[PDB]
Amino acid sequence: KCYFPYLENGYNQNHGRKFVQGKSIDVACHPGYALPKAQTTVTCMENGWSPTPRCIRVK
Amino acid sequence: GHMNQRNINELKIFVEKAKYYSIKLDAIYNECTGAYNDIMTYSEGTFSDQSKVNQAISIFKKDNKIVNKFKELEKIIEEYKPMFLSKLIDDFAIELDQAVDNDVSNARHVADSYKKLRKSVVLAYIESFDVISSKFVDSKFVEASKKFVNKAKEFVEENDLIALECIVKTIGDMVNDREINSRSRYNNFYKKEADFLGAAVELEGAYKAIKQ
Ligand SMILES: [Mg+2]
Repeated sequence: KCYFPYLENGYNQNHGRKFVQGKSIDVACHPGYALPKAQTTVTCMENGWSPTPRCIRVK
Repeated sequence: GHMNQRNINELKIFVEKAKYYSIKLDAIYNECTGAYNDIMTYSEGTFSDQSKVNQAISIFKKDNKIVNKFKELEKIIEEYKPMFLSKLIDDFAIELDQAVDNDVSNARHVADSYKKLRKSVVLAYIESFDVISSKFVDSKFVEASKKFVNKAKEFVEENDLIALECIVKTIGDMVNDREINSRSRYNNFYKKEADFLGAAVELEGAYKAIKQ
């Protein structure tokens, strides 16, 4: 199972939940932040979440 | 007269020297946010993969890279540096020293120390502007600067990096004779943005009355 991480500057409704392989999750960041490359969903895969959820500063 | 020009000169020099402050603090934030998240996940919940937490401490510690990025920001405001900034850099460094490889017992302390230091970087920019604007003779500008400082600090407590971006942009526009953008650029999601920008408009009016 993949543990959904705490998200600095994100919406944290899924923090600490764990999910089976293949599960998708919506990720939302606060204004001024975003997942890289505008992505909004992550999927639990063999090596963890793909892509990696994290709320980076965006211009 | 002569002193007002020298005050304006001192401000413009500070603003130019510190113009990368938001870009550089955002750069630290982006490199570290995944690591910060992994530590918080481990410390707040049942997630137990210590190898991830060790890799996260490594981001904050390795080659003193992140410490040196903070020291670089300290050097930019050297002439005005607050004692609380030097103290919080040292506390970060001490918590990093306590972390030995494969020991994650100090992980939350490292994350907490980093977060306090990151906010204090923004506060140190504000404090530097406070020091400079306090030396102005014009009472209207002095008063408007003090209100700008206090609204800025309340913004920082809500979100440090967004506040810094707004502060750096607003003061940069003002001293480069660009009209201040007085509308919320972050959806009014940050409740303190509106009162900051109102104080920025009043500071702009006071600055232009001097500049004339
Ligand atoms: Mg400790």
